[PDB]
Amino acid sequence: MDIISVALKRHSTKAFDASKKLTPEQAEQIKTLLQYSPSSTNSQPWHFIVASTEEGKARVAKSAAGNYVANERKMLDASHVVVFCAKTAMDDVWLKLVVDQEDADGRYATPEAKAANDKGRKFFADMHRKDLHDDAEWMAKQVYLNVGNFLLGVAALGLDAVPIEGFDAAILDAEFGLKEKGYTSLVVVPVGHHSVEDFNATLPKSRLPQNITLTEV
Amino acid sequence: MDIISVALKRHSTKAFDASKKLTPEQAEQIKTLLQYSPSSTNSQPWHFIVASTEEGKARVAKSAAGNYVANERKMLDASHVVVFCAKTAMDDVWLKLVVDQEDADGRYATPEAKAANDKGRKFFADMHRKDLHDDAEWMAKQVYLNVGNFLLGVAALGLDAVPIEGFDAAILDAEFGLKEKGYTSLVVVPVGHHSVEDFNATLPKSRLPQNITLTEV
Ligand SMILES: Cc1cc2nc3c(=O)[nH]c(=O)nc-3n(C[C@H](O)[C@H](O)[C@H](O)COP(=O)(O)O)c2cc1C
Ligand SMILES: Cc1cc2nc3c(=O)[nH]c(=O)nc-3n(C[C@H](O)[C@H](O)[C@H](O)COP(=O)(O)O)c2cc1C
Repeated sequence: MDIISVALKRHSTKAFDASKKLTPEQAEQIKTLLQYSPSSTNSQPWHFIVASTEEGKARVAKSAAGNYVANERKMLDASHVVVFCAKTAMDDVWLKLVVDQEDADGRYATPEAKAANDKGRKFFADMHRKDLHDDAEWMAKQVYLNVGNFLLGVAALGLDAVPIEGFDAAILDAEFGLKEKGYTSLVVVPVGHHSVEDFNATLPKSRLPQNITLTEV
Repeated sequence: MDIISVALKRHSTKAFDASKKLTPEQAEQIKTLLQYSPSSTNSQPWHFIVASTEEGKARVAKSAAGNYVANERKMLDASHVVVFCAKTAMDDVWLKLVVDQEDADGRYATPEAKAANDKGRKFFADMHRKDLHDDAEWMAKQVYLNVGNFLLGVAALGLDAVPIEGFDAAILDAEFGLKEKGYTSLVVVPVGHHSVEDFNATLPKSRLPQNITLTEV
């Protein structure tokens, strides 16, 4: 089926079949999607935790215990659980890693082109770090864009998923020592195959009409 | 084209062929993708401007005149230009439109299920607009998730696109009267077909290795 079929038919999975696992092929495919997301200035201001062990999933699921138990079971029963993390600050060392990797990949003909690109990336980075002091929000936005890309990609692979904001980020950060590493957890996405308990697999999709949300000019 | 091939072969178009237009089918398909993006609590806190006339695109392109000239040319040369807008405040009238639509689309068996889901959505909204005072940032994150969905989607339709943060949002908001309508422009995505001047169509994609960005547990 075409990508519009995928967009109309994917859903937020509310219950996962704990017997059904990604193939080793699908495990590699979902990591490719995470890696190859676009981002502003190719800043890639992100870390992914991909929990596939029973222990790893249980460690992520701690973030949902008590106040978010419906979300806790999705993290325990899915095959693979992705934690989307943003960097907590945009530093020149990260931007150097990115330009060096672009240089390794051969995107710069001359040291002058490499310098020009670094200069331009820094201009955008400084609008956030220095002028607006919103660089943490700007990086977080790029991570959400990756989630958007990710949810559509895993649906087109024929996999079930659910994006989760209902979790305790302080608990999840502490569990994986993310603050010390320069990251903060934003979104958790369990990936797998829905079970018969997934009420949402058969509910109609609901969106506002285009005559409310979309202007043509 | 499997979706991993789409993810690995899509690119940020640096120049559009102004003679190559979306087909009528494609023009409807890109609007479906905008509408059916997921969002936290199905909040859909967004407006889209789709500019396809010369006059409409020129009005968008004013936001990039002067200090973003490359971006200006992309907006003038693409077939269709999408302005992604966030709501500036999460109000109870928008939450009522959303739950009334979910009710009209058949997601609720009883008035009780509807009130229950309305109160659940209000708990989340209130965390942002009452506790954290970050509903503007929260809604802007949902719009960036829509953008991530959209860029992979249009690539799967065989269309070229580039996401643009390099514009003046104050000029664009003024040009369409967005502030008074309760919205702000976040990202501009020209859609169409790349030209011969698109140097980025023949460069390999560059991303940080998984051994930096990705921990398996
Ligand atoms: C939020 C966002 C804003 C962007 N803004 C611009 C822009 O103003 N101009 C531009 O030429 N490219 C822009 N890009 C494209 C990025 O530089 C590009 O996504 C990144 O280098 C990765 O390359 P790819 O998209 O070709 O995979 C933007 C990308 C994102 C995700
Ligand atoms: C950013 C984000 C966070 C979400 N958090 C949760 C969550 O904590 N629990 C949950 O069951 N669903 C969650 N969802 C799923 C949304 O309710 C869902 O995307 C929305 O109702 C649209 O329905 P669909 O995803 O089935 O198309 C989240 C979705 C988004 C986009």
